[PDB]
Amino acid sequence: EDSTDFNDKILNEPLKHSDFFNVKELFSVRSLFDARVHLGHKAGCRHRFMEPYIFGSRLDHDIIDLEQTATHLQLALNFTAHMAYRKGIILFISRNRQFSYLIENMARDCGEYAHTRYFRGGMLTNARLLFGPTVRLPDLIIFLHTLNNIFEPHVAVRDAAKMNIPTVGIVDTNCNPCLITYPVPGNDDSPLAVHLYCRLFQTAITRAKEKRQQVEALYRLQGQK
Amino acid sequence: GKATDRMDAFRKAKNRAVHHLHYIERYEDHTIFHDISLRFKRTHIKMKKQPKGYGLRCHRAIITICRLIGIKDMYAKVSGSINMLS
Amino acid sequence: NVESFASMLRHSPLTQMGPAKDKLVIGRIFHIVENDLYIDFGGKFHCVCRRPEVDGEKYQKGTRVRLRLLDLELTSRFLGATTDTTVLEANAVLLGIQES
Amino acid sequence: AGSRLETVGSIFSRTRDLVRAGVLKEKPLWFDVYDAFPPLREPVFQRPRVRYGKAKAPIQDIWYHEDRIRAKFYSVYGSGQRAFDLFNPNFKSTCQRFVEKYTELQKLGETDEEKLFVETGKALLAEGVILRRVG
Amino acid sequence: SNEDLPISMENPYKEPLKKCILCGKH
Amino acid sequence: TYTEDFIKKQIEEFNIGKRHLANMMGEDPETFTQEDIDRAIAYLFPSGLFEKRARPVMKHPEQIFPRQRAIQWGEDGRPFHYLFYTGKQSYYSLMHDVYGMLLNLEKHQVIGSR
Ligand code: FES
Ligand SMILES: [Mg+2]
Repeated sequence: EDSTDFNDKILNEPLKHSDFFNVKELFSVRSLFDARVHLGHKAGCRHRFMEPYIFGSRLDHDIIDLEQTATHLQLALNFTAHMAYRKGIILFISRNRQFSYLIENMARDCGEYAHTRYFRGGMLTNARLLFGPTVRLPDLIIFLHTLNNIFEPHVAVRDAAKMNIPTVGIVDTNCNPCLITYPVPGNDDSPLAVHLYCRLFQTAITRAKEKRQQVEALYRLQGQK
Repeated sequence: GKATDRMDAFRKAKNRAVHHLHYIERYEDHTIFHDISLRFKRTHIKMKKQPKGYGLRCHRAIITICRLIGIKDMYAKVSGSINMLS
Repeated sequence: NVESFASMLRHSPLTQMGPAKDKLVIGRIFHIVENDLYIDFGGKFHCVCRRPEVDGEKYQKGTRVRLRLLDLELTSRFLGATTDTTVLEANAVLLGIQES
Repeated sequence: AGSRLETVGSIFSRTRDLVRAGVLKEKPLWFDVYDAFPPLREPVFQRPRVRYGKAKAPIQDIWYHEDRIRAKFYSVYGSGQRAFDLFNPNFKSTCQRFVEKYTELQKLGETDEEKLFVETGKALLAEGVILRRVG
Repeated sequence: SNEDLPISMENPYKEPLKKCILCGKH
Repeated sequence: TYTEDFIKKQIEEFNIGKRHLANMMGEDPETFTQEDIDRAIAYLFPSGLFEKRARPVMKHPEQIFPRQRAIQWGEDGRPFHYLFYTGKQSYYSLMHDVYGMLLNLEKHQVIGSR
């Protein structure tokens, strides 16, 4: 009798607003341009499924349309926050050794997880054997670099779709977004852009976690009296 | 499923098929929505929609799969290579 | 009256620079491994120039130098490849140290 | 249970159907969030192909009217001693300054490039700019 | 509409084609 | 597998059996070290087997049973470590700490040992 009211006021309520956590104020088209989020790889490296998000090629250097990145990034930040508000397990993945330390720290700060190392076969599809039969897999995976060190898609992108886990990914002009649920077209190479993505996902997650403690405190306080 | 003993191959194939399940849409829960005609590799399958009471008039393997799906009435003709896996 | 993305791209220094071939830029050293000097010059990738022999001591993290860019991204397609092979760095020459 | 058919449909379609069939007793946590705020494109696997014949990519080059001016400035003079500062967003190079004057003089009414180009260099020399021609 | 959009133009920075030492000679 | 509750019951049998063994030999249960236990077990249960790992032994459960990792997730199911899904959270947390100390040095700037 109390679970229905508890569920509706807490879980269903945020799903009724377009922007419950107000993540659109965390960034802007100019904040992305100053971080070189629009700079893509060269034309010869261009992937076919990334053409829709390419504004053009200036001197054989593809330019990512930041107007679409904002709309795509708004949906990823909203989806990321709603899963942290729902007490879901978020996992960060990136095989770029230059940013391995930065990402591992962010996950620790936001009380989340990270996997920046060599991805052993079966971490997801054969998890119960590696970890244990009562293990709980992630509810959301965030790819800061969808490619491995041989310029090919990360194996987790395919393994996540097998286990029905939604993925958020930063796809550059030489990546494959077909199996990525919420892709964000932007530069994934320069350090000035990676620090932004981490700063944005670290903030959206920290907000949702604190936003639920306020909603629960009110419900608990109101419930007693 | 593959193994040296036949009883072990039945388990692997059986327990691994529930993790690769499809969902088949049915018209009124007794047949398909329209006539289908495809070619997987060298094997041609031309299925047809039929009304209630027609029954299953198709390859014996398709009769066994359709009962699992829930299709009571449908016609199918197999041509080319009759390979159970294609 | 919010600025659009087409206006940012038109007036950006990189855009107006044009072909990077033989262009003098100013970089910043952000990582040093042995003699190798990893330099950022406001581009997508960095450039790795070797420590000069004449005066190496002055080249520490934060030092700002002068470069003559040759390419913004080293790419090439070889026999049999379906896409270009990129090294994930730029090609530049370390001229000296910037002094104001 | 579940369905590991990554190529068939998407995680939403594969999960929406199994839940409605009765296989999945409880819908996953992310499901209610995806149905409310879905992405722009359904994440369906599609195999990449090669272009053959006269097919080509719709990507176009990013050219401007002032690129003709820059090409000539760099040819006549070339990049000067001044080094670019790509960090500074509101940075104006010597060539860019030449374009602003060249365009401003175009508003006056001159309709020829040779005279208009020559007059632009003189204005900069009056302002103190150093313009050393390749010759 | 907007005036900052790019234009359909040929490459201005393109360099002339190279020639052999004997180009134009008998 | 051996749980924490099982080990806790083995600690109680060794302590009690350590007081019985001292009552047999006529020693003081208080000042009865592990060296005296090994000497009394070799007199009461004399075995000349060449392998010393096959002889009767009465040691502390913390030296018999192999060390086992603690449970890594709670009731809710969230692991306790941010590098859990690597499978080597202890090895990589060490490599992460060492590589973090090498970055600090750059910023502000054996005979017996094996
Ligand atoms: S290039 Fe050899 S003749 Fe013109
Ligand atoms: Mg990239």
